[PDB]
Amino acid sequence: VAMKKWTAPFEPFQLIDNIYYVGTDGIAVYVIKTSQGLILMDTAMPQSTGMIKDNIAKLGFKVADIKLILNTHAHLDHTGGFAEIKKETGAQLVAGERDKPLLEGGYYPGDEKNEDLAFPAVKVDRAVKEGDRVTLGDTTLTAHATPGHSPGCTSWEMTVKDGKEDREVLFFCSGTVALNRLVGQPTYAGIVDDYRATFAKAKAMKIDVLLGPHPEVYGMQAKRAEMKDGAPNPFIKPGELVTYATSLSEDFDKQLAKQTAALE
Ligand SMILES: [Zn+2]
Ligand SMILES: [Zn+2]
Ligand SMILES: [Zn+2]
Repeated sequence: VAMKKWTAPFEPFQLIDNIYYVGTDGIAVYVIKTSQGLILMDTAMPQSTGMIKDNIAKLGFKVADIKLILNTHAHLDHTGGFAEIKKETGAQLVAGERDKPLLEGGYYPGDEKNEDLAFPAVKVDRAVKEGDRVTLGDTTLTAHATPGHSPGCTSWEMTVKDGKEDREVLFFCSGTVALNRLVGQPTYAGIVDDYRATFAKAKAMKIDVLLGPHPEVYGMQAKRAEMKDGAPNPFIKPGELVTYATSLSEDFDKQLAKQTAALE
């Protein structure tokens, strides 16, 4: 999948207000335009960095203007371009504190010898905790600790305009089980409790626009196809995070049961 949908092209676009989609057909990456430079939200696979840089350019944004790189979570499909872009731009990397060891080592937790899941190691300039505010110029994002998919998985909240009114955006960090081990030798200590706390947290947030590190988190392609001038922004769907977190919780139960049965 990493060399299929995850590397397939998608045309960059203005998603809402100062948030621009610059990812691929299978990995979501965002530029947030501020009055004092750009924030880059995530990157893609290590081999896709040039592609992401080209997408930023298609919008007329300058890679050189990136001041901050923020991470949702520290897996190679989101961190693959951090070392390269950080060195090129002098940007600072901001990430959840418990993902710092993963970022700085370039490894998958609980599977550290797996070179196919490695990525170029990168230093974290600011390690964030719940409620920390990251500001560049006119723009502030708030960190929310939503661990499970990774130990330092961070969901980022910010306010945008839709016409004259405020709308709340969440870059949800991911809540899938994916490659993680939940029992036996869990991927990290306390993983199960983290996931279940995160589903509850997500369902309690008041979020107008759900975003995520893969477009399938929020059905990006269907919304993009419906978008046009003089029609409501299809990315505004305030009920979506509750619905999505409910689906994630149901799949989590299925995987926990499957992995528990496999222990025998
Ligand atoms: Zn991941
Ligand atoms: Zn991912
Ligand atoms: Zn929070």
